[PDB]
Amino acid sequence: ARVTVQDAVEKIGNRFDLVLVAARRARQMQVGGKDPLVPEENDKTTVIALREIEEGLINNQILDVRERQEQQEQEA
Amino acid sequence: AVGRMKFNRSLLREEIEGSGILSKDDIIDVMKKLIDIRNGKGEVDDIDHL
Amino acid sequence: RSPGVFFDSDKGKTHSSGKVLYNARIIPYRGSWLDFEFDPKDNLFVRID
Amino acid sequence: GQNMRVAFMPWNGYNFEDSILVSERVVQEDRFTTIHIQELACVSRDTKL
Amino acid sequence: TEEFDAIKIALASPDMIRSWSFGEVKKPETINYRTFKP
Amino acid sequence: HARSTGSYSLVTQQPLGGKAQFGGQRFGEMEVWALEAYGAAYTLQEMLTVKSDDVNGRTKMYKNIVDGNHQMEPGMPESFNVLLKEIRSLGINIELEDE
Amino acid sequence: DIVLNPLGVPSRMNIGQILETHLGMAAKGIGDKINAMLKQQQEVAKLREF
Amino acid sequence: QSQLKLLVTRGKEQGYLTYAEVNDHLPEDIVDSDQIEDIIQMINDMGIQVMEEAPDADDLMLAENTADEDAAEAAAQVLSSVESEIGRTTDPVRMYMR
Amino acid sequence: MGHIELASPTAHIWFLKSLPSRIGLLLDMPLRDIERVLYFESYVVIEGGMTNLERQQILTEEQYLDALEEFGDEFDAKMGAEAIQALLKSMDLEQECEQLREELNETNSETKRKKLTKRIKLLEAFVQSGNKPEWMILTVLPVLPPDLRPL
Amino acid sequence: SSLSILAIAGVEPYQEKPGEEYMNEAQLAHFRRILEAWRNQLRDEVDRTVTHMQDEAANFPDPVDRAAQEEEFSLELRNRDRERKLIKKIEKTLKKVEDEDFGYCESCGVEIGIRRLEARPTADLCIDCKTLAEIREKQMAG
Amino acid sequence: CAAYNADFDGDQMAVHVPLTLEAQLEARALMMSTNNILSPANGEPIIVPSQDVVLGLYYMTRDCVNAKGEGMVLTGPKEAERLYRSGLASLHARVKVRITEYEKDANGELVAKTSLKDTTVGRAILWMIVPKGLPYSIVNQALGKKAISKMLNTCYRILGLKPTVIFADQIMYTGFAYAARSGASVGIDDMVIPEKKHEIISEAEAEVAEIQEQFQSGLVTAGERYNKVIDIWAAANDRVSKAMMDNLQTETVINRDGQEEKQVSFNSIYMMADSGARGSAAQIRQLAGMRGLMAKPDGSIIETPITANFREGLNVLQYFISTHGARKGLADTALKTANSGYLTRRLVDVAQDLVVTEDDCGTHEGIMMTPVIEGGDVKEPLRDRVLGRVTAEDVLKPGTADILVPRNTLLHEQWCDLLEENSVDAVKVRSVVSCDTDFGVCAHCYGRDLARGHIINKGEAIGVIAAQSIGEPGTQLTMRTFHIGGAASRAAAESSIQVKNKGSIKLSNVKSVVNSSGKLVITSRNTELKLIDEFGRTKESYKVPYGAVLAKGDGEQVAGGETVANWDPHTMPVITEVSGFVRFTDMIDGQTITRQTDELTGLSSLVVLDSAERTAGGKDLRPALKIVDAQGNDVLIPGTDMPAQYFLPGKAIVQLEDGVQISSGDTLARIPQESGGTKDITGGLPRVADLFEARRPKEPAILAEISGIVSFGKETKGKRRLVITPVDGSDPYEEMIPKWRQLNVFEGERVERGDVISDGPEAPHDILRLRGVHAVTRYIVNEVQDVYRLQGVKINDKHIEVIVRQMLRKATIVNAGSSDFLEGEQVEYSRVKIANRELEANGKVGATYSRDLLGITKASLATESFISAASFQETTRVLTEAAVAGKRDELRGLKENVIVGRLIPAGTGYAYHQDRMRRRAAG
Ligand SMILES: C[C@H](CCC(=O)NCCC[N+](C)(C)C[C@H](O)CS(=O)(=O)O)[C@H]1CC[C@H]2[C@@H]3[C@H](O)C[C@@H]4C[C@H](O)CC[C@]4(C)[C@H]3C[C@H](O)[C@]12C
Ligand SMILES: Nc1nc2c(ncn2[C@@H]2O[C@H](COP(=O)(O)OP(=O)(O)O)[C@@H](OP(=O)(O)OP(=O)(O)O)[C@H]2O)c(=O)[nH]1
Ligand SMILES: Nc1nc2c(ncn2[C@@H]2O[C@H](COP(=O)(O)OP(=O)(O)O)[C@@H](OP(=O)(O)OP(=O)(O)O)[C@H]2O)c(=O)[nH]1
Ligand SMILES: [Mg+2]
Ligand SMILES: [Zn+2]
Ligand SMILES: [Zn+2]
Repeated sequence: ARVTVQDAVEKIGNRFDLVLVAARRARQMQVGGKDPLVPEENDKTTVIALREIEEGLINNQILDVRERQEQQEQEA
Repeated sequence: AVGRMKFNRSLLREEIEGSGILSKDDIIDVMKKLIDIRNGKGEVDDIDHL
Repeated sequence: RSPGVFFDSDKGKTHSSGKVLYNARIIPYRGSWLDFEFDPKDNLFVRID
Repeated sequence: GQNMRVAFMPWNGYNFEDSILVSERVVQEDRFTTIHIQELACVSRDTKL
Repeated sequence: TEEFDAIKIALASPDMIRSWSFGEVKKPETINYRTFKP
Repeated sequence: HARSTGSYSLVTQQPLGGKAQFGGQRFGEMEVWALEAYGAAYTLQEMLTVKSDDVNGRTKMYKNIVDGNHQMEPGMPESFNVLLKEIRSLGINIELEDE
Repeated sequence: DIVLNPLGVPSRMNIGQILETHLGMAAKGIGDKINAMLKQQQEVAKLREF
Repeated sequence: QSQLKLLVTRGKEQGYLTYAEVNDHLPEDIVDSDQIEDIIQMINDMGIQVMEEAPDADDLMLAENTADEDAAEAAAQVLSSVESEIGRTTDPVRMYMR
Repeated sequence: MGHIELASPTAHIWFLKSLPSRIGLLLDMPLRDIERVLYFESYVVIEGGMTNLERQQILTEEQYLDALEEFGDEFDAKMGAEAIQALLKSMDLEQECEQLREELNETNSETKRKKLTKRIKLLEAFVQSGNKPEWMILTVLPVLPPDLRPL
Repeated sequence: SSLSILAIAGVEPYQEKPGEEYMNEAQLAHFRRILEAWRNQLRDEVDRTVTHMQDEAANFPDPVDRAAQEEEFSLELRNRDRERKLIKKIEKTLKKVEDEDFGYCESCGVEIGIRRLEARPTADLCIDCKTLAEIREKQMAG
Repeated sequence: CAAYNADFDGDQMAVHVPLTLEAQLEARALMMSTNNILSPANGEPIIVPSQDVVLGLYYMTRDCVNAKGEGMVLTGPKEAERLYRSGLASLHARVKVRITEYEKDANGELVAKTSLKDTTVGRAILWMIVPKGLPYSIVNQALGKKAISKMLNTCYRILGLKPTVIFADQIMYTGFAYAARSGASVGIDDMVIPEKKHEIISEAEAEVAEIQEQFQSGLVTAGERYNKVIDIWAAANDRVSKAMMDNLQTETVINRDGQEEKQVSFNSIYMMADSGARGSAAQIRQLAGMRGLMAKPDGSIIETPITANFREGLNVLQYFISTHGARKGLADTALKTANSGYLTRRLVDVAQDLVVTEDDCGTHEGIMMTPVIEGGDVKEPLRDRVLGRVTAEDVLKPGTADILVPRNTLLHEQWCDLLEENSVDAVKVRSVVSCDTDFGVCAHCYGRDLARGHIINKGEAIGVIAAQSIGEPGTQLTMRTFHIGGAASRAAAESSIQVKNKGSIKLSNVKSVVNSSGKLVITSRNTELKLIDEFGRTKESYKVPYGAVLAKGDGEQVAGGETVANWDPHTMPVITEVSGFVRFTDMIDGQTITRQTDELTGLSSLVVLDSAERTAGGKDLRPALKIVDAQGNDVLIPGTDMPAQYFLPGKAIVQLEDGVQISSGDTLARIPQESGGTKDITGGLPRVADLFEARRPKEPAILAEISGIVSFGKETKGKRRLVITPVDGSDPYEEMIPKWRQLNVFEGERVERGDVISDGPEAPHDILRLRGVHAVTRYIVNEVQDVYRLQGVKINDKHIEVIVRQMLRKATIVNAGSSDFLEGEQVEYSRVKIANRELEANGKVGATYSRDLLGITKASLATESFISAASFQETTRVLTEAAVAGKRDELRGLKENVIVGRLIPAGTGYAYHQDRMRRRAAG
């Protein structure tokens, strides 16, 4: 999705907190705590996070739930 | 000498070279020409003429 | 501008009722200036430079 | 300068705007190659060290 | 580095001016001109 | 002309402009407004501080780039610190308050 | 050698360059014709006449 | 009535005030080299800054007229000062000289 | 930063020459008067007791001379920025504000009433901000760090 | 010739009859027609002009052709301003004709020639008063 | 390049590198080239083909009388292209082709319709590219600059971004390719001197000779000669231009099989003109025609023209004059741009801080948007004005209780299409100005219109967006102020009305009084006359003055071009409501009137002299026209007790003297008033700045403050008094007025508040004070927008609206209760304290406020935080005041945060600051 992020804004309509969510995810991807959920095409993590947003797998709520999941798992 | 030449040419006198300092008859002619243009028998000069 | 005698008008602006007020300025190469100018009331005023 | 053979026509938008298209033939003949003589200066001062 | 907000402006009192300053500059000289130490 | 990193000025710790010295273009007020027209706050923020006047921020960001991390640490622009010092040089107390 | 954009002529009211192109093409045509008559080395007379 | 009450009006009634005016309208005293500086700066908080010989164009003189504030003590200041003819000898040279 | 101990209290230019001269309006003293005071041409009576002179009255050279000769003691007057600072320190903001409120309760004239109100607001704002007027006159002068005025 | 002010209308030069009084119904109708035609043409020309200005205006990337495209417009607008100034003069002349006070000099009661009115139908003064006023004008102006 | 205003003649560009990951994302999402194709000013695309492309496509689509393969039938576009590339057919030749277009008929389904269309080869080859959703019609035509732009626009509206982008790229590539294949150039002989140039020139010269001969005769002073010559030259110039263009356009007299025909010529220069790639008629004029008259320095037009063309050669004099004109223009250009910069900067200073803070304020107020139906037609239709605005309330069909648009809905294109299917005229739309939320605006009141398609997203900085949109244009606008005074589309005349279209006649704001013949003579000053069309809509609108006899009244159908009203302009009749004899009151001869009386038919020319012309005894005597009956007693106006005593103003020519039974509606006395009847058009750049600085205009028109019977006052002191006495409220409102003011209402009349009393221009301040907010905002919007459209620069009203909101930032309190009773205070603080009072038990009191309107400069000067004000105001002053005040700056704004180098509160950083707000005053 390195042409037009129009569909990601159609998923999240703020068009501003969209970029913030994508930044949190793409920094969680760069610092290799996690791995990309999409088959990489030798892309960098920017368009990877955008592609992950557009398919509905990640948003703010899914990010928070999975984050608290990993937190409570690592607590044990 | 240039200043005097321009002064005498402005008042339409045949004489080209004068004594540099302002002779007073000249001044009188000056007020005559000023009141002439004030009457309208002449054009005013433009600060831009070569 | 060359030294000598110049007759300026400075028209239009002069009181926004016309009153085209003329003035002759006598400028030497080096030295103080002479000015003969008008007024709305047609009075001839002298100014030292 | 120099006189070149020009043709007025649009050639696949490489002269889109006032830009100019030119043939390898001009560079090959070295007719628009300029010589520039630049000056450089190295000055050796004496510091207190 | 603090995370700040609200920048306040007021007349400086003489005791605050003394407060910021670390020392008094009594002589106008700048540098020793021979050895350029201050 | 291109410049990555180079020499800075004495009083205003901005990068020198020109050809003899590496250069270093200049983001003007109009460009600031342009970025403001977008919701582009982080690019403006970096351009204004980490890229020009913040010494600690700029060195830390250099190291971050070398390490392959992309984060930021804006700090206080040096021009603003100079401003405070110049106003405080007058009889005017300007303090950064806290809550 | 050079391909110049035509859309620059009519709105840029410099039409002299077009006449320049024509007359210059004509001059090179003359030059070519002389080159041809010299490469065959016709005769002094014929170059002289032309 | 004075020689400045007719000026201050013009200043904002005709937009500007040419140098010629502020020159001849002065009283007799404080002509000292550039004593005008203070009255020009006060007149500047009303909108004047006329050019060499009073040109004109330029519909822009009211932004700067608004950019010079209501608080017009100056008016009072100038009035008092130019209505007493106490020599405004600011330059310390003159006062020490006396 | 550094600082300099000034021997003679000096006035802060900004609070004098700025179009609204805040020392002047705080002290209700015209600008020309304060100017004449600082440059040492005339005195001002700082608390002139049970005498024939007010507290913000200017005295000329030989009027002050004839007065001192006549009134040797119980008579405090001075010259210069230190005089201005002294009279500034002694003025009671709060009590004078209360006087102004009593005037407002008693005074009925349109333009005078407005002016009164303006002064009242001014003093109120000043005493709310917590700045004491005497600070407008500088005693210690800070000096900018060297690196910002480099050599 | 289709270039004057009588040409604009389909009218031909008048011809004062032997014992014809000066201002009669027919002459007044004639001049009213002339002025109305003149006006309506000028207004339609202004409409053309404005449409042209509205169509052309664009943002040019070259500073030496923005001036080119804004140096013919300045002249056009000059002509339009002048004609706008003349539309008020035509309106006033239509008011004098409608009020039946047309054809005489405003300075002196003398009547203005018919041929002069067919020359410049907006004429307000006789040639003599016109000349004297023109002198006074140029003198108070220049 | 069009977006950058860039040209390839050595212009340079800078390239910056976004470093952080968030910056990379910010660049890719909001700033990416492909995301911003729509202009922020209007909704239309920016990236349209520029010049070479359009030439290529134009060449491709044009049709020709005769070529190769006339009347061939091709099975599809691919075969067309195969035919062209083999050289068996010309790129343009009229042909029958089978084409399958797709249609969005269902809920987003594509339905293939496949049939035979009559088109060109070229048009089919171009149709190859077109994406599925577009109707063929699009390409079937000439395909010029306009058409191509409309093509892109429709592509965007139907399919969406991704396809529009791909289709634009395709258009570029194909256009370049086929432009190269066309091989269009420009030769010296391509610009043809019209055959009849010298003819018109000789005619004009003979006419000037006649005018010189008629000058020497002494029928014209020098001025008439100069003006007349210049005018004859102008006419000769435009005619010569038109003759050249006529020669040029349609000169290809190409032959079909047998006899011949004539057609749209293929002259390369002409195609460059007509396609809209470069050149306009005027430049073609200057190449092939006479380059008209030129102006000397002083602005005066030199009598002798050039008459030469660049194809031919000019001489010394002509070139010299052209130098005058050229250099004057070139020198003016620089200054013009450098002052437009100032306008844009002082327009950004006022609005910078405005940001979308709330989602929905919940206001019911809004502005009534109509189709601006200026007289004859719809100068600008509704759909353009209302597209992308939220609705304030439900709009009802032409039949009550049939809601077709639920409360606040965003009106996109399809809603507008539906809105067109009905015939609703007026729609309340929520406006930014009336938005209720303090410290910003609400998403809904603003609406969608942006580079993207959707409703505004919370957080975006709308203030600087609007300032930028209003500042970028303003360079097309001619620098120096001009005047036109044309008003082309007038009312045909000033007397009679002429209905253009056959519709029902419907009156607004009137009370007629039937006369003896039975005509509805209107006695209302504010009367308008609209026209409803076949299907219930307002087609025509006319303005009928006081006293105008009517012919056909209300309801009856008027056929096309019927004169429905008639009146003499410079004549205000006084109209009687009841019948009987006119009785003379206070009309003494010598004291107040001058006896000019006629014979049998009863004419007079009585002049009611004012105090100056009135003798010493007739100072207070108001001469009147008594309405008496046959018996004597004052007959009262119907329903009211007032005996109509018409105080006849100066020069009231009373025709009907005492002794003429007046019918109910006969004119009492004709009063001639030569009021100026033309609306001089004004324009250019400085007028805009002047409109934005809200400068009270020249001799201003006056309004009425309260209602009630008006009256005169102290006679002839240098301003006659007008006393508005309220029927119910207290009487005592006296307003002095200069004598030169013309009055529209009679003394013994009951006016309403805020009707016009004198003619001329109204000062926006009065508009706000009397009429209120929506009226001033509408006035400003319309007045500026007229200037901007005069040059053809399109701007959406919302930006002007935000600015106007910034101008109304301040109010002044007249009541009491918690404030200082006179302080200019922002309307937000007053509105919050009013909310406090009204929610709390106590009123306090109060407090009633009135809005004030400030010009953008002062409004900018009214900033709260002192770091901004020091950033652009006299720093010393603001710093000194803030130092004495001990003022505390929370910074809260954009420019402050810029200066301190922290996150702007707009856009991507709004969340950050919103977070901090929750962290403050929290745990
Ligand atoms: C020498 C020359 C005058 C030549 C002249 O006067 N020829 C007169 C020739 C007259 N004749 C021979 C032709 C006969 C008459 O014309 C007969 S008739 O009346 O015309 O019938 C004058 C005219 C302009 C003068 C210079 C300027 O001021 C600037 C400057 C002023 C300084 O203070 C001194 C130096 C400068 C450089 C001057 C030098 C010198 O002073 C100049 C060149
Ligand atoms: N502006 C423009 N774009 C074109 C054009 N032609 C193709 N594209 C699109 O650009 C994108 C580039 O894709 P590729 O570069 O070929 O695929 P790749 O990265 O794996 O090598 C494609 O969509 P995409 O990036 O995969 O879209 P998405 O799925 O990422 O949202 C393609 O559809 C064109 O002419 N103009
Ligand atoms: N096209 C056209 N315009 C006319 C004609 N006659 C008069 N005008 C314009 O009407 C204006 C009014 O002219 P007047 O002041 O009445 O002088 P006038 O008696 O000689 O007509 C003039 O503006 P102005 O400022 O005096 O002109 P100028 O000084 O700029 O040259 C003039 O340009 C005409 O026949 N044709
Ligand atoms: Mg360029
Ligand atoms: Zn006469
Ligand atoms: Zn809202």
